[PDB]
Amino acid sequence: TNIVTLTRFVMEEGRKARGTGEMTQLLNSLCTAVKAISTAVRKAGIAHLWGIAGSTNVTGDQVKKLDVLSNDLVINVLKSSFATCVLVSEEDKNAIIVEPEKRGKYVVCFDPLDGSSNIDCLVSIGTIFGIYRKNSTDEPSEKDALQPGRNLVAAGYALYGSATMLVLAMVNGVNCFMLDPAIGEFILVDRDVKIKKKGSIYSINEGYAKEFDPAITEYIQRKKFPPDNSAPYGARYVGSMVADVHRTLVYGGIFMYPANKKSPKGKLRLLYECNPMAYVMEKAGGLATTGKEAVLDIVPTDIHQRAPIILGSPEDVTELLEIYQKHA
Amino acid sequence: TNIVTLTRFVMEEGRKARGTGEMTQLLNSLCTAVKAISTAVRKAGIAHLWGIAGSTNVTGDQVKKLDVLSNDLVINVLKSSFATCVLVSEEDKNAIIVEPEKRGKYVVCFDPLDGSSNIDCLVSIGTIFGIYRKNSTDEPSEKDALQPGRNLVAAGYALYGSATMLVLAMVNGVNCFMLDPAIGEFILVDRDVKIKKKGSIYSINEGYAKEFDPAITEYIQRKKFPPDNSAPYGARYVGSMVADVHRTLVYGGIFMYPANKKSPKGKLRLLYECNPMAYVMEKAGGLATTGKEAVLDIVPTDIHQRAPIILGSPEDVTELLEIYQKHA
Amino acid sequence: TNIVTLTRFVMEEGRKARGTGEMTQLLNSLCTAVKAISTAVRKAGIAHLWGIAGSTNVTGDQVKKLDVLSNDLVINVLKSSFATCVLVSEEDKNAIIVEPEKRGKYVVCFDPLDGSSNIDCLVSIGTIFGIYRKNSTDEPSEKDALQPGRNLVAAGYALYGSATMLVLAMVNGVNCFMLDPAIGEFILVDRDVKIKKKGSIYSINEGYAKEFDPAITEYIQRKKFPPDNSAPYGARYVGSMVADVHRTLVYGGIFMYPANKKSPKGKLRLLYECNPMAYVMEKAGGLATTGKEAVLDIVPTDIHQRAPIILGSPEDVTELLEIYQKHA
Amino acid sequence: TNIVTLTRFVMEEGRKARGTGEMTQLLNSLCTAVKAISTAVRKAGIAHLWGIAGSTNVTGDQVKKLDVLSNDLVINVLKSSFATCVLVSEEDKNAIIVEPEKRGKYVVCFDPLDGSSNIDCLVSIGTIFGIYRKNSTDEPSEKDALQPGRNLVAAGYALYGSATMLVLAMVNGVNCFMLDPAIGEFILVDRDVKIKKKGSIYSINEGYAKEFDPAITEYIQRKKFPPDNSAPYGARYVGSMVADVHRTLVYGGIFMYPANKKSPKGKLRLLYECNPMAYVMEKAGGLATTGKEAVLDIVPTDIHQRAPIILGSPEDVTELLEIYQKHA
Ligand SMILES: O=P(O)(O)OC[C@H]1O[C@](O)(CO)[C@@H](O)[C@@H]1O
Ligand SMILES: O=P(O)(O)OC[C@H]1O[C@](O)(CO)[C@@H](O)[C@@H]1O
Ligand SMILES: O=P(O)(O)OC[C@H]1O[C@](O)(CO)[C@@H](O)[C@@H]1O
Ligand SMILES: O=P(O)(O)OC[C@H]1O[C@](O)(CO)[C@@H](O)[C@@H]1O
Ligand SMILES: [Zn+2]
Ligand SMILES: [Zn+2]
Ligand SMILES: [Zn+2]
Ligand SMILES: [Zn+2]
Ligand SMILES: [Zn+2]
Ligand SMILES: [Zn+2]
Ligand SMILES: [Zn+2]
Ligand SMILES: [Zn+2]
Ligand SMILES: [Zn+2]
Ligand SMILES: [Zn+2]
Ligand SMILES: [Zn+2]
Ligand SMILES: [Zn+2]
Repeated sequence: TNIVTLTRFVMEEGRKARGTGEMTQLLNSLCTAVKAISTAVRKAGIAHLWGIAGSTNVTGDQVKKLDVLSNDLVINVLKSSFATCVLVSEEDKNAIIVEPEKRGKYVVCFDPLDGSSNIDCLVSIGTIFGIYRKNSTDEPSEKDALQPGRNLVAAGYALYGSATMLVLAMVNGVNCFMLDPAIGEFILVDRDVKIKKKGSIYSINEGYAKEFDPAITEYIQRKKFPPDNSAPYGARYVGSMVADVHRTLVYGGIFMYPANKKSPKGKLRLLYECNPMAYVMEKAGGLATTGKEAVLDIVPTDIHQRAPIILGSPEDVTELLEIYQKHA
Repeated sequence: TNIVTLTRFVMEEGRKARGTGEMTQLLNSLCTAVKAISTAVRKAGIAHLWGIAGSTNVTGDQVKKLDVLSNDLVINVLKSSFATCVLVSEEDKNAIIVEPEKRGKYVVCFDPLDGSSNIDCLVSIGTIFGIYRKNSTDEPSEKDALQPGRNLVAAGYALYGSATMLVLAMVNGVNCFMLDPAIGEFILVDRDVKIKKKGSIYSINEGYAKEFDPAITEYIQRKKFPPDNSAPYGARYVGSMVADVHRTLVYGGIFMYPANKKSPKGKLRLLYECNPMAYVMEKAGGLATTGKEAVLDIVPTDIHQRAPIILGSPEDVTELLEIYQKHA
Repeated sequence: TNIVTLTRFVMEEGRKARGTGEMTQLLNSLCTAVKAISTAVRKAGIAHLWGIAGSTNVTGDQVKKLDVLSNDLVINVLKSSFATCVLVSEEDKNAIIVEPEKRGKYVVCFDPLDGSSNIDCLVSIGTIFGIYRKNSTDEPSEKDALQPGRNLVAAGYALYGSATMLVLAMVNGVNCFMLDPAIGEFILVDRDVKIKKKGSIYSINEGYAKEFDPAITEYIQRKKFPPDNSAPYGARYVGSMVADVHRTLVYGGIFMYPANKKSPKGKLRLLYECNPMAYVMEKAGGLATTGKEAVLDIVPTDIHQRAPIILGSPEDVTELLEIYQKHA
Repeated sequence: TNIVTLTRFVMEEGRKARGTGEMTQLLNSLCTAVKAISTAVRKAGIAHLWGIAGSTNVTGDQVKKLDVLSNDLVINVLKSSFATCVLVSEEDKNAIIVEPEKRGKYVVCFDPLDGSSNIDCLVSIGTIFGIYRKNSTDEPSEKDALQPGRNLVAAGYALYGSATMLVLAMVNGVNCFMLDPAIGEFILVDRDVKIKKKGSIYSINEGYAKEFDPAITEYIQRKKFPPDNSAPYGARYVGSMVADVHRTLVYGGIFMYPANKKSPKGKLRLLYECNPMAYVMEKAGGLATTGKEAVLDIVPTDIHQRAPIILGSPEDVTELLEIYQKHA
């Protein structure tokens, strides 16, 4: 009878600061979009939402039907929030500038639907976002989305798994909210989340062993064959960045999508995939790197820019960095 | 307005045979239990269902809270179906014999909740079952559950992923039904499913490389480094047998949980995990083996017996068998 | 964890009899249709289901959109149940004969949607049904629907109120099941319901005072001005037969829709409105009359036949009959 | 994909004014409470929420279980909205003053659960509220709730009928939003509602005929026996102020709960029942009177004060006033 919704939670924090409150609006409208996607996904096969949309995004991805629905849902809700000015979506060629009448001081980068390969086999998928505060007075433009992750004021992701979860990270920390299907409210379930210092799980697509670099290769062998005769790490790779990362967060361990010989900048997109997760990861006492630099310190040059990403437990991520260092 | 529920579907088939119909009852009651688990899982964090139950099953697993709830749900519904006589659950030491008043001619083996390691990180989990028809007139006993998988008249699994799915395989084939949250009915979504002849995905926990046997080791290297200069298979390992298998079914490919140097009989349990999946896999044109024999031809000696299991696309599974043959 | 669904309940009873079980199928399929209507009604305004269908039924009613959807839903589910042979709907001119391949021994009369006037103002509405067992071997025809209510083997109604309820009456009694929105199962909530001997509520449309007959007129005055200086009955008239009747059942009292000077046979339809309610009412220790004969003893001559109906608490209904007797 | 939620709608209006926005917060938090009540009511029988709470409110009502749950839900959500300072509930003896830390400029009067007599028979029930803006700087107190209805800045009610509806009236008009069970969002369904000039339905409890006054008595006879030989009005009385009023709004007509010889001030409570409805009614082109004065012009003297109330279509309400005038 005393529901601790994400809305009550956020205001509860932003109360002290006493801002315009358009963030609470922003997140509220984001939650609405997140609930409709969750509901659409929960019945995609029956609703006939499986298949392709018949188009290709800048990243060359084959646009799916749930990419469109989720992209629209999110774009519309953000525009109607009267809290955003510039929007960047993986599904949109250029930055979406918000019409003057509904402009807000926030710039949001988002991956409408993450885990494309797992939509048809009911494997966990989600929505990733990053929120920057327009750091200028110039007329709103794509340039406002080209900020380093360190500039995020908030970020997180919606996880449509066996249960729908909204993980939200801000300046002071990370919190997980679970969508109560009954009343459609994200209830707090994990307060001030902290990833452990060291895990026992490594996740990466090992189908790319031939293209892996010396560092990645050694770290993996090290995971399978520990030098100190300790138990080898277990392995897990769902295939949806959102699902594996989230598991990293609550179970500890490491997630990797490094670059190979075919891709200098890895595969995941910096703006809407890496930075959000890097932000979340850091606000939970974790680390997120490319192998040679902190993902959040990268200054973008392209809204659809890619970047290698190694994240998770401090000690695990450091061990890999130490190896990249030895190989450099 | 002309809903094609699993119930209408099953009767639609069993109509010709004209049996007692206790199977339709069996599946109906199984669907009820499957909906409550799905609903409980959808709110496990908010409902406080996360954690351990404080006990250990015969397999040595650390019993979780959702194991108990789901175990009870399924046990009660099966007893009330007036269609079962002997029940085997991974969570029960011995076979549950159904009281005379509610006895039926069916023997059901089930894994109340599969994917234990993925419950707390919202990763796909499910329920696996196998249904045998009591092949005798002797007084019902555990012996009735010790039949080879080839004797299954039906089997399948409930998949609590981003959407709840019920995959059902019977003598004539496999069909997927999706749970419409609106009216709580499993609607047909994939009719007469057939796994493809060859996939491009291999799933197995590679954290056990040191314990892998020569055959497994070679197959994997072969997947990463193709001898014919073809593209390497992608990798995926969710961590819940139900999720990976189901993906194998609709995407094609191969799933493996072989034996190592520590486990002669692998890890998955024959009665409620392997046979069901082996049945499903075969009814879809696929294969399921231990590395040296068809999983369905194994005659059990213990209701909690383990067995190695390699399943999926015909050509992929054969290639591995050919290797096991070369190494023998 | 030990859900007492209507399905478990019905089998629980019909177990003793040991019939073909097509009744449990019948009710199961009826429950599916009842859940979709409930779900459609719950979002009729948002779904755009409000309005007219553009047609007139035999009774001259202006067919609504939810009449069609609900009519189809029910007709299809009954046909797919393999348990019915002749179907009578208020929305269908003639009796629907079930194609041989899906025929069953049951004849079902139903009011797809009751309370037409209350659909647009969100007032309680529902579905009424009566089930007769084909009492012959002749080729199925409309004649099989022209039986007296005393021949009902089961009957009841779905009530889409602030909660969706399914009231089911059979030879041994009445029971109320409530639709759990979570898992879409009608759970038992009121076992073996018995209406009280005398209520303190009278329900009837008093807008027809000018057309009321001497008996109705006197009974009403008597309700407002008690001869024994006792408290006057309270008044309640929702406007949907299903809602008022159901309230009569659990609160006691009396419901009336007598004939006037304009209608010799009242307004409600005998086959799908009066008999079901009369059956329910009697199985709960109540009474249902026309003012001069028991509604259940009327032998129909037309499937869309009307009949006056006074029902509810024994003593209240008797008092009115005594008045009709004095006026005759 | 472009959902028109109540939240988007309200901001859409309040945008021009450019206020603190605590109203949008107020309504948001009110919507959360409204969804949980709706969900609790939808399963009250199964949840065991039927019965009494074991207590009596100031009005002498026998407190029900859903009164408590709904009262708490609403009280907590309003306190957590950081938008209210003084709260008045029918279930609370005195005005609830909001602790300084969470104070807002709004005073809210509410009927946590309206239609007490119809909870157990699944008849439509709801939640009524009125929102006043603290018109002073004095320290918050009960005096702030003793304002005339004309001072309302907003008001409305939640209707838990066959569908859950939220009717919201503000300075510029009335709008109906329907709760989409799928995503838990109140979607706009009836924009700028206007009650018709004259209806053909009268609603009142005629069980109180003996206690009715000369005016009420004549109006009713006039409704049953039209002086101009026109068709008599139909009659409808659900028994829950919220349900009948709402029907008046969309169907036109008249609703009455006048005073009798036993009650000089009728029965409904001025603060949380009459004023809200009177406000709604007026903002829709309708009228709301006591029989001798506009309900909204009454200056309260007691937060649990009662007042007679006649509302609905202009011409119908005027006709009754003309009669009260002739009898005075
Ligand atoms: O199949 P691959 O190359 O391992 O890519 C998997 C990655 O693809 C993504 O869908 C990004 O496109 C991520 O969600 C996931 O981590
Ligand atoms: O962590 P591991 O050893 O790879 O085990 C994973 C397997 O465990 C199980 O939960 C069985 O206990 C399966 O669902 C899953 O495939
Ligand atoms: O408006 P009237 O004449 O009172 O009719 C009300 C009756 O109409 C019905 O809708 C039947 O058509 C019943 O549900 C209800 O009892
Ligand atoms: O039974 P009565 O005296 O007609 O009272 C009905 C009224 O009671 C209320 O519940 C108020 O207590 C209203 O919702 C309804 O209009
Ligand atoms: Zn993509
Ligand atoms: Zn995407
Ligand atoms: Zn992505
Ligand atoms: Zn286990
Ligand atoms: Zn298990
Ligand atoms: Zn398992
Ligand atoms: Zn009709
Ligand atoms: Zn009808
Ligand atoms: Zn009807
Ligand atoms: Zn009360
Ligand atoms: Zn109340
Ligand atoms: Zn009230």
